[PDB]
Amino acid sequence: GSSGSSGQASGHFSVELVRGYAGFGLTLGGGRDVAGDTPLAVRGLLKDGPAQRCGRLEVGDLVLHINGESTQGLTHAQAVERIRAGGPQLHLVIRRPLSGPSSG
Repeated sequence: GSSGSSGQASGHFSVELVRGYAGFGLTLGGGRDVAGDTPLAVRGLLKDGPAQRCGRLEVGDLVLHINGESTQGLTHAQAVERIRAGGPQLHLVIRRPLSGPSSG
């Protein structure tokens, strides 16, 4: 197709990890479910896992896309799939929300 061109203040970042052992040890909470519509966001981090170690992913992070694919139509089960099928390398688009730092 075409290489394309990206911006600088993209805002969103990608996540690169290496299959540690039988998965990445990353869990997601919420997402688009028939019992409710919620924005996909990391839930639990497999202790001593590739996700927690990296520190790039934390509980609460919001997911906008995955493996360069639009999740606007991918459910909690559809998203995970793309991840596993992604291959030996994981790629997820996470964009931290806009919040203020706690002060005393």
